[PDB]
Amino acid sequence: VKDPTLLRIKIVPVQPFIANSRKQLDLWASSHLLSMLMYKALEVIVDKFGPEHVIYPSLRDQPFFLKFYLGENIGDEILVANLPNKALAIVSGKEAEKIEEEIKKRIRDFLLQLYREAVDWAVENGVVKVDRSEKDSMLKEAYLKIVREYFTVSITWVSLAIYPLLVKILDSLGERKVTEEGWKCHVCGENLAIFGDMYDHDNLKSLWLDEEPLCPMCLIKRYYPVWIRSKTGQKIRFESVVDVALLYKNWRKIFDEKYGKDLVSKAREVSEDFVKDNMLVDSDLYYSSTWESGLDEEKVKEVVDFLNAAYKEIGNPPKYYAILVMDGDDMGTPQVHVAISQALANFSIREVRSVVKDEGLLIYAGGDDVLAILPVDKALEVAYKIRKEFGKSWKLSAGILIVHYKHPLYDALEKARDLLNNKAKNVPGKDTLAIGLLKRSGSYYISLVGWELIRVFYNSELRKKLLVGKRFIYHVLREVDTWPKVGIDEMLKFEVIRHIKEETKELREKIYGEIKDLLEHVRGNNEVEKVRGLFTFLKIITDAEVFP
Ligand SMILES: [Ca+2]
Ligand SMILES: [Ca+2]
Ligand SMILES: [Zn+2]
Repeated sequence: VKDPTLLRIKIVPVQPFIANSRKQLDLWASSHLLSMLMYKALEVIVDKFGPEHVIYPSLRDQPFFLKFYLGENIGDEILVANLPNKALAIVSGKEAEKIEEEIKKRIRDFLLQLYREAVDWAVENGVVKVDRSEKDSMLKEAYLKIVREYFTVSITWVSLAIYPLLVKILDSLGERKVTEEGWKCHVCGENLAIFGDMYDHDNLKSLWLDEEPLCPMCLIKRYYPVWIRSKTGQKIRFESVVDVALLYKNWRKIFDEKYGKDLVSKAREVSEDFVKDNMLVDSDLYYSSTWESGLDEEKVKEVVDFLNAAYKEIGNPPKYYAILVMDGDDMGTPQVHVAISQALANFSIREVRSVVKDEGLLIYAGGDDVLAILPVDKALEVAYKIRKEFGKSWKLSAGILIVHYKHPLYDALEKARDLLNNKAKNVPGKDTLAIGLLKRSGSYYISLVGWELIRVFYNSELRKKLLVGKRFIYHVLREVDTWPKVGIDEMLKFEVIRHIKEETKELREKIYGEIKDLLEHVRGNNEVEKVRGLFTFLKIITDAEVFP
């Protein structure tokens, strides 16, 4: 209509914006902000035409639009990032470039507004710990330039059966129109820290919240959650990975319910600086080790002892958490495009949220992609359920990295990604879950399994009987360390007999059967690889440091 023309928007950071996150809050803010940029982009198209002009993503149920456009109060549903960094729409030929420069302008202006607000906020609350009339010093054109040039917005359009050809034309010409375009800070470390020119290093570090001289973009990342709290009334329930870890078997709920106030008291009794608003200032303070180590001694001893007694009664505290990353297999005629986009939107916005919350933290769900932080006891069932919904609403691969709470976030993320792309997606036929466990010890276990293994195993008397040995797993694992000379079946039978009341005839009978079934859904070229994968999986889910 009015010279119908297909338009494509691609927003990309010139640095690994999201991937550089040093903290859970930073990851959430990264993703949320990207989705937000795309929101501003799309606001122009909606303003000029309307929501039905945007083919992908479908705006039908989009929380950012319901909240920021229509003013509906959706509450905490605003906290998930649902908008991808790529979009296409139908517009009239004449509006095209106008829309282009308007989208660019609105994104620039939005980012600059956030930078300004964020500097005010930094000075007022003293993250930058310098004098209030030195605000101007931070608006020095260098920093603004960094904020302006950080995101590349590629807008392309072509005039309008062969539609599927010109969509890829826009993919191409767009992948063209993108590429052409002191001491760097302590979070990302790609770009210059603020005051990273004028001052000298050791001196510089002391200007900052704790020894951490943010760049303008990381400054923005840090303000953004208070900004969102301003606009909405909402903030993510779990601020750090430890708050997610602690949801294992309701550990933190239970501890809170019984010993919580006492713990806050003994913590405060150590120092008023460990407590804010009648709760621990950092959740890693639920760990004895944090007191025995990190960074009055008799009061800290009192706390350590109180916690240790607590563990004896309620069980040891979970230190591990799971990163779930999922991507649709082999995914890259307008009616069917709209129907596809509506199906993807409904998967992303409704189904995924429906399974995840409140059991964990859903960071991003958009297109064929999911990113989420989960307690270790929920990861498998959540992954599985999301795959089921995807198949109801067609294949999907996932990496799951189970990791120690002290592990650097960005490295854990790079690893989860690496499980997804470099492992699961290199299986013939794909449709695979790749599970990693990285122990604090530095030891790393991987198991590649088909989605059905989770079902079959959940339904098995074997799972039940494992909560018959943990030494069993160790023994057959030491058998497939390098292969058994007698072969795989003989080895299994033997170790089963060994690790198991004539009634056991049944048990050994059944278990050996189930195992065989399970070996069906473990990925590998040969039976020994399948046994290694399956028993690595079992070692992973039986691990007592990981599952206390
Ligand atoms: Ca894909
Ligand atoms: Ca993807
Ligand atoms: Zn930075």
